[PDB]
Amino acid sequence: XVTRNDVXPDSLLVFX
Amino acid sequence: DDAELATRAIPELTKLLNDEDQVVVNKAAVMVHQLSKKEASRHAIMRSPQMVSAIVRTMQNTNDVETARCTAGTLHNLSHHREGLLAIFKSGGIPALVKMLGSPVDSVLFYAITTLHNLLLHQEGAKMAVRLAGGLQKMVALLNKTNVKFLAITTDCLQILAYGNQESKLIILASGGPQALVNIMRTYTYEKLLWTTSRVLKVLSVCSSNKPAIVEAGGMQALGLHLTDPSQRLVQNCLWTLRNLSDAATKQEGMEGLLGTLVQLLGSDDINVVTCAAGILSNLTCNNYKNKMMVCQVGGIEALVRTVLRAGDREDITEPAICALRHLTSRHQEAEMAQNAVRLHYGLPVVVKLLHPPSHWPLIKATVGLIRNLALCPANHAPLREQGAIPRLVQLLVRAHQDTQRFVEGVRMEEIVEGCTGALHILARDVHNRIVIRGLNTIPLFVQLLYSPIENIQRVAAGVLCELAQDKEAAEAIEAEGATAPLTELLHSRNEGVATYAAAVLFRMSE
Ligand SMILES: [Cl-]
Repeated sequence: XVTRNDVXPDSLLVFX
Repeated sequence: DDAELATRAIPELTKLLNDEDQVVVNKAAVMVHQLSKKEASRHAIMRSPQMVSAIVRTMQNTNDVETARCTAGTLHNLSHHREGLLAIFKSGGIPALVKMLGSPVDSVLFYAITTLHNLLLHQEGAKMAVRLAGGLQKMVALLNKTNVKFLAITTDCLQILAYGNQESKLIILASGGPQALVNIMRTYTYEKLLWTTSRVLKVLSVCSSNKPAIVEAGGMQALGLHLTDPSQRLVQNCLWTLRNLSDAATKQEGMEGLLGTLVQLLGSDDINVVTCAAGILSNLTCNNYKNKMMVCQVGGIEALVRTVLRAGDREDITEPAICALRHLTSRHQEAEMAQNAVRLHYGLPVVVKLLHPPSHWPLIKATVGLIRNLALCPANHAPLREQGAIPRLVQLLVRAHQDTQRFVEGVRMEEIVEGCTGALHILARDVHNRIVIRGLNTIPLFVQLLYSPIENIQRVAAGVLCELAQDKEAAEAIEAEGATAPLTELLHSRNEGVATYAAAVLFRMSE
């Protein structure tokens, strides 16, 4: 599906 | 037609195949093969369990390549019919054929893999059967062959078996699948093979084991080669795979080719292409300054600003487009150029608009983060003020702070409180912005935020207050709110930002 993960100042949209 | 003759022949040919003379076995294997080549007599062979069982045992146990080729060839032909496919299965053909995927005869490997292919698609029971016979290990081992039609069939068996079976994915990973599949994508031009391979890597891309192995095998760059292919299904399966992989690829290098194409794909007429490109770019611009610089160098800021305009309310586009602009407007040699470019490409109005409904919290959170970055460029101070950023940032802040005193749409309101106060911290560098911020009667809320247990909220609260306290009137307002009480406690904080800002506000309020 999609999960949001903050990585310090920037962020990751983890796509399944 | 033959018909009659075929039936009378089978019983004898069965006995000849099980004979001791491996010369008679071979001539039998040859005539059996030849019978299997005509529909008339092929139906004859499939009707005979004993004959089919004799073919499978010959193939499995022969040392004549001729009779391996002929017997496998017969099974290839039987496998084109219902009766034949069930025959092969019931004759224990699936274990036999998997053995033959170790053959050092090319014709035998071909017949073997096509037969297993027809079984996987057309015979219930065959998927579990091939799995238990060690077919995956054999098929992954075969990904080093060079015949593009053979590889297309092998990768298609791998896709069938990997799909919704996490053990088969781990077997493909443990057998060296990812490296072999990536090697295919950057060697062959055969569309069917590239497509089929991209579909295998897609199934594997959602596996948190395989994902990093595919990226480390150089899978981002390989899938990148194909993003401008005439074939839609190739490009789309590559885009989908890259998206699935992208969050594990922030530390890969040699990604300039990819990033260039993704900036170009933002311009696609297909909104699926635009959405995947935005999401991949969002992830690859996440704490990697080389990527951020490259995306700026190839018209990234303009292309993303235009995606956001194009997207309107479709938050599936704007959220990753806005995160990308956010990443591109901070912490890299060209962050200042980018902050200007957003304004010059007419981004500021749309950006401030996205703070309002119907935007949901995750987009609003990204948009606040971006405005915070845009406001680092002094030439944005007036434009952002003029688009009414400040009153809307304060309204979001108050609501979050009120909400937090009892979170929503998968966002913490504690997070909106930080973001908004941070964006106001930076905008407060401008004297006209400070007049507006004071005008909204925000100083009391900023001072209550100094009582937050959250270091990051402490820092931005002390931050904006430090900016306001430049001006006599505000420094007096802040003092009148009993700010010295929490501020002298924040003096002695482990957090540098907090203690440094606390000391600054206090200094600007002292005799
Ligand atoms: Cl559209």
